[PDB]
Amino acid sequence: GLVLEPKVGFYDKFILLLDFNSLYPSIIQEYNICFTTVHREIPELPHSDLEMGILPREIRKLVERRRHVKQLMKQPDLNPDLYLQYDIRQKALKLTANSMYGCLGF
Amino acid sequence: YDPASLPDVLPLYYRRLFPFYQYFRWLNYGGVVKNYFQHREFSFTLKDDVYVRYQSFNNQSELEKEMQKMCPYKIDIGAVYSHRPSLHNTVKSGTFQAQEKELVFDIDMTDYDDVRRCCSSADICPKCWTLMTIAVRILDRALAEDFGFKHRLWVYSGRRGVHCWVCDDSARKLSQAERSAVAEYLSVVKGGEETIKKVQLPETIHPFIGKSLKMVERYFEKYALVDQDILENKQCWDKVIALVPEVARESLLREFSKARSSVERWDKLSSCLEATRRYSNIPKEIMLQFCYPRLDVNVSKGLNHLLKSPFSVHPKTGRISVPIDCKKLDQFDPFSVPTISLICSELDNVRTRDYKRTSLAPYIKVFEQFLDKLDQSRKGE
Amino acid sequence: TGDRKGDLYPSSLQFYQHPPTENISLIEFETFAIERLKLLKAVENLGVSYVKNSEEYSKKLELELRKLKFPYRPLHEEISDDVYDLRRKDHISHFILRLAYCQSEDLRRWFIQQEMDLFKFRFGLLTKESVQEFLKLNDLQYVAISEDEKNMHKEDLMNSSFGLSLTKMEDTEFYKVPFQAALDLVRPRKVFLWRGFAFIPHKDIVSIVLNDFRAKLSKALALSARSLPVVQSDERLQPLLN
Amino acid sequence: QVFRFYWLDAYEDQYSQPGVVYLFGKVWIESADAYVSCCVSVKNIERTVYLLPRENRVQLSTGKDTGAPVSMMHVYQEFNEAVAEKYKIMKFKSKKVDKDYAFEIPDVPASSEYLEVRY
Ligand SMILES: [Zn+2]
Repeated sequence: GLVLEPKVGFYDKFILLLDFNSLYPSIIQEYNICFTTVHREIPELPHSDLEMGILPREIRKLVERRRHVKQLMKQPDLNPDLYLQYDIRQKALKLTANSMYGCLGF
Repeated sequence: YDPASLPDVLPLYYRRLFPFYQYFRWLNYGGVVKNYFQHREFSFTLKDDVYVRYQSFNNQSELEKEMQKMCPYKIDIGAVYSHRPSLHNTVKSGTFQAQEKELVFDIDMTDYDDVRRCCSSADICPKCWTLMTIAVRILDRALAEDFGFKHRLWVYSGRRGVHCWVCDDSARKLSQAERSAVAEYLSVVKGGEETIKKVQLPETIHPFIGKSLKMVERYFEKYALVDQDILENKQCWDKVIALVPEVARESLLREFSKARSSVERWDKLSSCLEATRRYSNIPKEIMLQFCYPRLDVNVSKGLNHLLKSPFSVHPKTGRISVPIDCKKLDQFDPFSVPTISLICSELDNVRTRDYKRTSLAPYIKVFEQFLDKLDQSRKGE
Repeated sequence: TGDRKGDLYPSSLQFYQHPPTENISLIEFETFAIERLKLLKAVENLGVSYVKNSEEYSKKLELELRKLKFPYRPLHEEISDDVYDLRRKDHISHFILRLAYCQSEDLRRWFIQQEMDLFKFRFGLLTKESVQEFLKLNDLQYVAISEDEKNMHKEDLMNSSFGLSLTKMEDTEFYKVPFQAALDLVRPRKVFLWRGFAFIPHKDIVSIVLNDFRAKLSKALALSARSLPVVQSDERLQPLLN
Repeated sequence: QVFRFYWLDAYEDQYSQPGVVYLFGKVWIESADAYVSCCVSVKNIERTVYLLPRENRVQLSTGKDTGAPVSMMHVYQEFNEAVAEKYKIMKFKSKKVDKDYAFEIPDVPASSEYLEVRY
C-alpha cells in the first residue's frame, strides 16, 4: 500500500481527516474487479461491456443496504429502540464492506 | 403470392432448392482457417416472429439438418467469433469477441423517400429502380478502385434495395474503426429529414466525387429529367429552387414559367447557374442529392451486425434474395426475381441438380462464378 | 565505433521499443535523467509560448538540443563515437524518465505529450533519404512513390491534397500507405485512395508515424506502472524518480 | 413433532466422528417458562465431490490424448470401476450438474458439466 509519508512539522491551522476505508470496495465496484471478469504481472482492467460480477454485486448490495438503513434512520420521530437497531445494522454493514478485501488480498 | 402459403412452401425449398453446397463453400472460405465455419454466427426468425441467435454448426450436414428442422422464415449471417456461438454461455465474460466478418453495405429505397416522386415507403417501380442501378455502379467502382477489394457479391434484398458483401480476406479482418472510416469515405449525402441542403462540396472536387458525378451523369438525364420529372410542376421544382441560393431563384421562376419540358428547365437552370463562380458546383450538389447512395453507417460499422442471408425468402414479396451480376446490371429487374411460389410450382412439375430445372439456376450460376473467383484467389495466393 | 560500440543505434529517431541492458553508474543515471527533464520542460514551455510550426519554435528547440547535447540532426558521415554516445544518452534517459513518469495518469499524459512533440520536431528535421531509412528500420514499410507513377496520377494527386499548387506539387513527393493507417485522413476524404493505398504527402505522414508512436508509448507506460514495486525498493533511485 | 430452537454455535470434529455436526442454542420450555440450552446432533452429512470431465481420454501411463470424446457415461464408468473400488467406496449416488468455476486452478473452464458424487 502506497504511503504519502508524513510531512513532519507544526500546523497552527485546522487539519482535516478524511476516512478512506471504503477505498478498496469502491475500486472493486467501479472497475468491476471480480473472479469472473479478470483474466489470470498485474491483469488489465475488465472491459466496460462486461456485466457486474458476483463480488462487485455483493459489495454493491452491502453498500446499498447501508444507504437504505441510513435513510430510514434519517426519518424523524422514530422509536429509539429501532434507532439503536438500525445503528448497529449500519455499523455491521460498514464493517463487512470494509473487510471484504481481505478475501482477495490475504 | 399468398403469405399464408409461406409455411407450406418453406420446407420444400429448404429441402430441394436452397444451395447448401455453395453456401458452405462461401462461409467456409476454403477451410484455410480452422474453426472459421464453426465460429460463424447465424440467426433465425421462425413463425410468429420468434428470434434466435448464437446459432453455430459443425459442418454442412449439421446446418442442413437443423435448418430443415426449424424451417425459419428469416436467415441472417453474423460475425465469426473467438469461440463457437452455441457455447457463448460457456465462454468467460469478455472473452467472447467478434473477430472477422465481411464488409457489408445496405442500400434501401426507403431512405430515398424525400427525393423520389413515383412511389413511397415500400413501393418500387421501374421508374425509381434506376437509383439502385446508379448506387451499385458508384459504390462498387470505388470498392474496386479506391480500396482494392476484389471479391464483391451484390444481392437483391427481396423488396426495397440491395446488399453488398465484400469478402476479401483483408476486408474481413478490418477493425470497427477501419469499417467506420470506409463507410464515411463512401458517404456524401449527410443529414436527416430536417435538413434541406444535404450536400456541400468544397471548392476542390475530390477525385472520388468526380468519378461518382461522372457515373451519375450517364444516367441523370433518363432518371431525373425523363422518368422522375423532378421539374414537372411547381410543387416539385420549388424544392430544387429551395436547394440553390435565393439570389437567382426569382430569375429561375420566370424561366420555369416559359419552359415546357423538364429537360429544357434543366438546361435553363444550368445556364443561369453558369452565368451566376463559387456556385459552379451547385448543379452537382443537386445531382448528388437526387442520385448519390445513402448509407446507414450503423449497418457497416459494427462487427456484430446480422444481415439478411443470400437466397433468403422475403416474408412479404416472396422473392428470393438472388445475386446480381455486375455486368448484366442494366438488365436486372426486381419484379422478375423468382418467388418461392413460382419455384415450388416449377419443382413440382418434373438429386444435386434439381435447381437447374427452375428459374433460380442463372443466379446460382452467378454465385458459383463468384465462389470460383474466391477459390482462385485463395489458391493463387 | 571505438571500444564497446555496435549497431544498437542505427538511426537518430527511434520508437524506444527495446529497453537498455547496460550497467551504468549512478552519476550517469542522474545526469541523463536531469538532462532529459530539462529537454522536456523546454519542449513544454516552447509549445505553450509559440506555435509548433513557427520558426521561433524550431530555432529555440535546436538551441536547447545543442545545449543539452541530444541527437537532433542527422549526419551522413558514419556512426561516429561521439554520435553513438549522444544516441545512447537519448535511449537511456528516455526509459529513466519512463520510470519517473508512470506513477500517475496526469504524469503519464504529460510525458506522452512532451515526447510526441519532440519526436515530431525531429521528424521535421529528417531528409527524405533518412526518412525512408527510418521507415524501413522499424518495419513500417511505407513506399515512396516513383516519379513516373506520380505523373501517372498527377491530376488525382493535385485534387487530393488541399492547397497544393501545380509547380509546388511538382516539387513534392508522396508516400504509399495502407489505408488502415490513414484512418484519420481517409475518413474526411483528404487523401486519395488507389487500390488500397493512400498517397500521403511529406506533411501528413508524420501524423501516422506519431499515431503509431503514441500507441506504443501508452502501452509501455502502462507496463511500467505495472512494474513499479521492483524499483521502489532501490532507495538510491527513489528520491529522484518519485 | 417439530423442535424449534434458536442456534448460536456449531462444532465439528473431522477426525473423531465423520459426518456429524453439533448445534448449540436455546429451546423454549413452557414447564419452566424459560429458555434452556440445547444440543442437536446432525448426522449423515454426505461427502459431495465434483469430477471434471476431460475433453479426450488420456492414458495416464503415457499422458498422451487418445482422441476419444469423453461423455459423462465414461466418467461414471471410470469412477465406478477404478476410483470407487480402489478407494474402498461401496455405495454412492452420481448425478450430472452444471457448475461455474472462476478461481485459481489452471485448465478449468468457466462453465462446465461435472459428475457430482455423494457418498
Ligand atoms: Zn417508383
